[PDB]
Amino acid sequence: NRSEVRGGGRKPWRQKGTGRARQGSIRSPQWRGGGVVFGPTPRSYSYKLPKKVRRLAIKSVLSSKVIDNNIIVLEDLTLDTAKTKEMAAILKGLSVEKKALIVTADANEAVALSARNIPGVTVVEANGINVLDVVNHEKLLITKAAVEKVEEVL
Amino acid sequence: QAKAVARTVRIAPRKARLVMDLIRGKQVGEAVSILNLTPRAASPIIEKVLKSAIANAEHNYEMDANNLVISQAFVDEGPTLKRFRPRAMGRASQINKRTSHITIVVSEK
Amino acid sequence: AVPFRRTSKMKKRLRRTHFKLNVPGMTECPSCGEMKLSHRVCKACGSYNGKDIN
Amino acid sequence: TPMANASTIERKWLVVDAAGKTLGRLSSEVAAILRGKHKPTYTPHVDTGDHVIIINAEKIELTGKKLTDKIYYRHTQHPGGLKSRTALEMRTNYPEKMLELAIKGMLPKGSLGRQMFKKLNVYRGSEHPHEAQKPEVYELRG
Amino acid sequence: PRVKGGTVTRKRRKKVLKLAKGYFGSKHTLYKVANQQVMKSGNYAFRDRRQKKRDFRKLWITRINAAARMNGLSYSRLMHGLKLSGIEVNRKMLADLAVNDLTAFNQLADAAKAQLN
Amino acid sequence: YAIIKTGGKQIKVEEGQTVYIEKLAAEAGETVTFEDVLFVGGDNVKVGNPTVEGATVTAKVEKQGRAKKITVFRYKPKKNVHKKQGHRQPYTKVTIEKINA
RNA sequence: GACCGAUAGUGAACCAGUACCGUGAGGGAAAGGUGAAAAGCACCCCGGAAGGGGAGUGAAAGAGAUCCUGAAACCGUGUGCCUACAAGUAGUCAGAGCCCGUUAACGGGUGAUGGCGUGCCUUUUGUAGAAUGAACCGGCGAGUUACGAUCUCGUGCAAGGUU
RNA sequence: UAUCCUUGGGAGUCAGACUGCGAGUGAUAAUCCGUAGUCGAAAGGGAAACAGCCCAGACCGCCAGCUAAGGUCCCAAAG
RNA sequence: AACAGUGGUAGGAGAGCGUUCUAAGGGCUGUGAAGCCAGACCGGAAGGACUGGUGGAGCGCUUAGAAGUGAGAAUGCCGGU
Repeated sequence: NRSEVRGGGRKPWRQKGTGRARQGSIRSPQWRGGGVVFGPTPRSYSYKLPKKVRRLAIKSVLSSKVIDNNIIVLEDLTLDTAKTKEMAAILKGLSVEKKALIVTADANEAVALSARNIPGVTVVEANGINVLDVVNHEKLLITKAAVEKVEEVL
Repeated sequence: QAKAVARTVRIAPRKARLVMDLIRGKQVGEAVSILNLTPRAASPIIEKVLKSAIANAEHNYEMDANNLVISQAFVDEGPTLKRFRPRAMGRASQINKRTSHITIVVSEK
Repeated sequence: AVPFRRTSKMKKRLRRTHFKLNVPGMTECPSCGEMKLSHRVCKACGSYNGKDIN
Repeated sequence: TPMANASTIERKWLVVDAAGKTLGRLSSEVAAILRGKHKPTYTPHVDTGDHVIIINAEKIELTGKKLTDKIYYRHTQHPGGLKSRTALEMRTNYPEKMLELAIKGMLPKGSLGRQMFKKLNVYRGSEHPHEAQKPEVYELRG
Repeated sequence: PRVKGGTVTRKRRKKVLKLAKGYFGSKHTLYKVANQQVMKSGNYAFRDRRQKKRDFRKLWITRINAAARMNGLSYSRLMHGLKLSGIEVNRKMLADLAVNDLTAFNQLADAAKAQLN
Repeated sequence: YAIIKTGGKQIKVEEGQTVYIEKLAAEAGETVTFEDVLFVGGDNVKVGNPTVEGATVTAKVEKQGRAKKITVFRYKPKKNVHKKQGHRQPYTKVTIEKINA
């Protein structure tokens, strides 16, 4: 702003005897390299909602998928080896061609490391579910144990 | 048609135009004779440009002399040099040393 | 006195009406000279209608 | 969409004597004829009048004492220059000029008015040279 | 973010100069005087679009007056007779037919005279 | 040669010509009949006092459109008052086929 | 990085606290872009040279050294219509004649004649002013953020609400 | 005839001008108060030109008609 | 539909047009994008298309969100003439 630009501090010139405009500083906002009026300043954009609102939101986004049978629940997910080819074969076995969200109980390293590189697949635990993630991806695959744990939490 | 152009000759416009107004649309020999008889600064430059155009027409495109006429001729302005002259009571004044481009295009009548 | 207002292009162009040059006096080449001036010498050899001088 | 007029017209020739008639009561009618308001093809921006010849212009008449009181002034643009003439001198020395002034003052100003005025011919006496044009006599309707 | 603001002012200013085509001298090149003149011609047209309505009635009246005086009537008497000899609703524009076909106009004048006396 | 009244105005029509008038609210293709016939010319002359009795003029419609745009702009000096808008006045084109006196 | 993109961002994207100014403390700039590759124009002609016209390289030479793009102010060459009797905030409405032919539309350019018509902003009871301001063009340039107070609207819950 | 009250949210304005009508002044030679209008914030028509006088309140288009103040010999429409 | 209304400075209220960035979908470009130039096209305004030339590699549409958000005047600043 006006008081942080290097320089200034004195009248530019006396500017008297010929009748020029009464300049006060060479860093005024209207000069060529002067300060900036208002403009951006560091701050943080973040607020919070009541807890019941968050619970209702997550319930609604979960039920919306069930409304149009976009939720596929399977007995269990198990990969002996962390191979992306195996994960691609599993996805192709089902009718999953767009971005999909994998939900598993606790945390499985093999599945997380096998589906990591596929462009549209994201892996989260039952504790890490959220509205934006589930509302973004199209098809949600969830382990039955994860279903039970999510039911218990809410 | 044959063209000859001189770029940034140290001569101000509005002074070369006076001479160029005399030789526009006339025959080549008459134009050269006119240019040889007027005591002004731009005449030697314009004569050289005209003769260069004549030589280009004769050599490159295989045209004929004694049959050419000055179809096009004009003077444009170019880059300007700015200088300063001191004046009384500690003041300054600006001086513009101007430059011009000269173009001549001859053709068979 | 300083000008009260600027002058338009039309007035300037109309003022420059009489500011032009004149076509010189054209005569014969003296002693096969090059198209000399009236009452003067040939450009080639300073000739007076064939009467060379200087 | 009415019809204007453009160069496809004819101009007649009329002769009016000024014996006995007063100045204004004749000048008004003559000016109206000159502007061309007496024909149904009138047009503001085009000359549609006729040619008016006046004879016996020296026998004009004025009512009251105006003949010795109406004064014509003019200025020569020099300081102190203001020339005056009584109506009697104007009548007995320049009879045509008085009629011309009276009629001219009654015509619109501008280019068309001054071009309209060129159709008026005023003669002192009872003789005019306009014979090849075959003038037609015209009495003052008003 | 920062909006530099280019490419918008030129597009808007160029449209003003396009309506000023045909003006005398610098009024068709410089933006400020062009804008001043285009605004002034804005209400010069509104004023004249209503004067035009009352500038042709005058022409029609003058022509009808001349044509009627060619018959011995005047304009006022002819109009009163027409308004009274029945009505024959006839705008002055359509009674201008004295110029084209003079015979019918004489018939109308004859009817008006017949009722007027 | 007939003088008809339409659209709050009066026009003169002879068969074979085309005229532009105010909107007739008629779809392009059908036939309209004008009833207000004031004058009839040519050979015999008929002058109806309000109207000529038993006279109808026939025409057909082929186009309904709008005229060229007129931009209305007004302003007041020194008081900062501007106003701009546009206008395109509708019209209907018809050609006469029978005066039908 | 819902930060800037060469008048912005550090004063400084470039030999910058440099050039320059002042005895001294001190003040303090302007200036980016050939091409994928120098393949940066051998050779011929005019010219003292600079600069041009051919030939050649290259997709492009109208990319040839301040070299991507190249607006406005300003300066010129050619031409269709008008102009040497005319009084002018020069435009608008009506209108002959002449020249053209479009995003085909009750088309385009010019314009003799007729009517009307005292620029823009600011301020004042009131301005055509002889009250202020602008030579012209281009770029930059003025109601925001944080914390409190009160009111309207929306959503969740409800004698409870909420970290 | 359709305006009025209460509550709550935002304002701007703060000792204007002229012309008629009734009272008191300088010296009824620029003033004072009460009352009405217009301009301020209002274009159009008439007073030759003329914020305050007379008629009258502009959403836009039309080459349609009737009138107000004021007018009808020529400028300039109408006896 | 039928009635009624639509001059306006300081001000109060409402509905809209444009510019840069972010999120998803949908899709245009070397068979020529942004920018610049010309035109007799379209909406009630702010404005938006369509053809042709130049240009030589990036841009836009629909729905939301955030603002260094729109210039004719400050004897404004810088540059060019």
